[PDB]
Amino acid sequence: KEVCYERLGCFSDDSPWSGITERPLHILPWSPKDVNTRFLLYTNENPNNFQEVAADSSSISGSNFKTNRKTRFIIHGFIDKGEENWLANVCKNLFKVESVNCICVDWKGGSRTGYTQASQNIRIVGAEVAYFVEFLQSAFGYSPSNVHVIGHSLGAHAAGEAGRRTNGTIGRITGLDPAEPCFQGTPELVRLDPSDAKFVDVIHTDGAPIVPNLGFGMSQVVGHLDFFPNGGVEMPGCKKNILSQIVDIDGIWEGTRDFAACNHLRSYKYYTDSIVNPDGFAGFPCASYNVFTANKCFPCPSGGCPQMGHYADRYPGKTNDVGQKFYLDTGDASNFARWRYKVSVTLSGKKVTGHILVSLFGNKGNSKQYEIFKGTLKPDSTHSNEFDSDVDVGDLQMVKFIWYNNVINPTLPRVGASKIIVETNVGKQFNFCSPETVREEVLLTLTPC
Amino acid sequence: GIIINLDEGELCLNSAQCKSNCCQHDTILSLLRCALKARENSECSAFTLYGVYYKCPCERGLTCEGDKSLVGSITNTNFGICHNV
Repeated sequence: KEVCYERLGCFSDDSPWSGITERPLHILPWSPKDVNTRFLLYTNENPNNFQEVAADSSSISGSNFKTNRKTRFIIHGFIDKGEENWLANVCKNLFKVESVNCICVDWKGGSRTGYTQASQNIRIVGAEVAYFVEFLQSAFGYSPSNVHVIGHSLGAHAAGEAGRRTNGTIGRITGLDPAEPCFQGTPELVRLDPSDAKFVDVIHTDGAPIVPNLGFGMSQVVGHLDFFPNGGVEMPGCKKNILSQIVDIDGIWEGTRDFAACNHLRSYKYYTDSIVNPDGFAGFPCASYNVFTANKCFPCPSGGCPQMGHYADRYPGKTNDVGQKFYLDTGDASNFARWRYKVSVTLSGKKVTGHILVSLFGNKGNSKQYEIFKGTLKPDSTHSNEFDSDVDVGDLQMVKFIWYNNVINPTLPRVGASKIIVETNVGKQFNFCSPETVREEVLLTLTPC
Repeated sequence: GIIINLDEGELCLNSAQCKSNCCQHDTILSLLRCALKARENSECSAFTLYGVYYKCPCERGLTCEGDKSLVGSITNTNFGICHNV
């Protein structure tokens, strides 16, 4: 039918909301006291124990909420076992680098149900956030431009609603892996899309298809920037879920079935690491992760790479188009960051078969040995490779060259490297030269020329 | 049979098993798995006999100069830092 609620207004049942093929079943949104959006507030001044605020002055007024610093709300969606704390941890890192009103949005009550109910109840958490956002603005004159909504799985689409209702005056929505079922290819109204804020940037990570493959994340581009880490579908570190042409989404969602949620949880783990690593995730404009891995988009263009996650607001062309894809590789854990380097090597010495490896040394550290080529090491031939250094070395000072093969080498041959050029991802080229050659498994230091 | 080629992180039982023969486990009680070899200037373990290290041996052509000390030391813990030569 239609249904109206105190404060939030009325929630229709029409197509697109319901009826259309992706979301056929007519369900309407549980009511606001049933959804039960709580806003738990964390700030620099109360970092680790929240204080519950709400859209009225007798709540905001004594609290650490401050109108002279930004507010960014973290809306959950799928919460894995153990993962309850994740919304807080995003706050804890914001505090390591900024003064912020970090409001985590809770709506466990609306989310613990069938998926389709929750897809629907997303609408209430959407108007809830828009209500608080419009509130600070009338109550206190606080522009929406200071507001940032971060939402994961369904939450993404909650933030998408919130922004929609604030009529895209919200500074930024960040979708961290917008759930797919009931939203992909569904119209903009029903889902997160570039118009829900002044800037929307999304991190796809589990973009496989949900059926047959349990690809919980959307794959469709929905932001002005869509970063696809590790090619937006399998993440290093993450076990893959086994196939099924009949997937129980409600079962996945309540937790009756099994689910390697890893690929979907990774977008907020990347976002969290991003806060404290501000060059560590640079997204290269490729046109696919395959072109990208085939070393063809490198370095960043003229006016940067965008940082995936937290720092993407700083990329100067972020709203020049919608749906701009960017690729990058991350770690498989811990500090997720990575810095990519292209190094070319020109061979000097004998023709041999072997592996050439290079290793960089710079003002702030040194990489390990990354293989550049395998097979016939022909003198005066060049070879190139792009690799993901788990270490930013700083500006390079020297490089080292080394080769080997698994055959006893009778001649005791000697290969070395005439010049070795390192191109940073920003694109600075550093040159290194040597007249020496060296024996198998000896480290030939090159130095600037 | 013999097991060969296990990747970074796979559980292992001696270093031969690992593509970068270093089957590591910090702590005596831990479940030993293939680790990467040490970079230049990080900590290392000297080359052992027991095929499972606490700290990996160094990557190619670095020496891990620490203290290959007496028995005791060498019957378990000799560490060092990979240095070039």
